[PDB]
Amino acid sequence: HWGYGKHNGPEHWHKDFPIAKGERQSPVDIDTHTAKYDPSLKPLSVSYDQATSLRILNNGHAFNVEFDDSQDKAVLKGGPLDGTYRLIQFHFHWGSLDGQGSEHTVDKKKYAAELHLVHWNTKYGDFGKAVQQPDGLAVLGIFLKVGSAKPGLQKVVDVLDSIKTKGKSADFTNFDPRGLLPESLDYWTYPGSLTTPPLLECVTWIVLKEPISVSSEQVLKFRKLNFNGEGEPEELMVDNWRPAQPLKNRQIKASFK
Ligand SMILES: NS(=O)(=O)c1ccc(CCCCO)cc1
Ligand SMILES: OC[C@H]1O[C@@H](O)[C@H](O)[C@@H](O)[C@@H]1O
Ligand SMILES: OC[C@H]1O[C@@H](O)[C@H](O)[C@@H](O)[C@@H]1O
Ligand SMILES: OC[C@H]1O[C@H](O)[C@H](O)[C@@H](O)[C@@H]1O
Ligand SMILES: [Zn+2]
Repeated sequence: HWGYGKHNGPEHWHKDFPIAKGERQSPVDIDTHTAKYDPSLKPLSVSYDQATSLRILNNGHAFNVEFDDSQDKAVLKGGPLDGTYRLIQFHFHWGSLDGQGSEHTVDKKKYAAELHLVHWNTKYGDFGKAVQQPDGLAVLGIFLKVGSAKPGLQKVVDVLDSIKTKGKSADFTNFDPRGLLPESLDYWTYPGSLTTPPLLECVTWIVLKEPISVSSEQVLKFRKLNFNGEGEPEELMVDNWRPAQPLKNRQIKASFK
């Protein structure tokens, strides 16, 4: 199956997922000079006060922190969005070294990692129906650079030893995702896709301009995870990012003048 290596990575995905060559694929390079301020964007509302985290899982590609999405606890509204989008999970993409790891790029700059907070449009009732709609999902993307430690990330870092291999999970209750945000909510937005198979073109992307800073020690612990399962040859979980894809007939809009 699909992955990130030479023999199953992004250059091979199109053979089983032909939408990989589609008209609204993600990620993209964000040309900051071309992006245009959009006065029609409404204020963005990140409402995570009542979030209920449940579990953290190594799925063989990344790790996901999963949330209770049975009711409108943690939601994203406003900005480019029509209606309410419910948080279901977050995960990261990262590199083998600090000079790469992000999926989106900014004037071709690659960051050390990228956080994706994944939300589904409640008008469609469940995540599975939402991924059959052009406006089914909203992903909030946040860049990570290496500098000072991020206190709100440390609980994640310290549980990774217990989910080293594919298929392992651990309880992860009472985690507050607000500790992963930067100060500013200035953002760029465009219509795109999932960045992993099945590559479905259902996503409104909201990419924050301000990175968060994490320490070298924090990202080094991400790089100790394994793509493989227990009892199998060790393959370090690094470079789990898709490169930028063609922009085609799209425009990136900015929330800020
Ligand atoms: N890297 S991403 O934020 O675009 C992302 C989010 C969510 C999925 C899961 C799709 C499951 C389809 O049934 C896959 C990728
Ligand atoms: O425990 C993590 C978070 O859980 C949420 O349900 C609470 O409302 C927050 O105050 C708390 O920080
Ligand atoms: O026709 C003019 C319009 O062109 C579009 O491509 C831009 O998104 C708008 O901001 C502009 O007003
Ligand atoms: O909040 C996420 C997790 O952080 C720490 O690991 C706590 O020890 C644990 O109880 C909690 O579930
Ligand atoms: Zn992602």
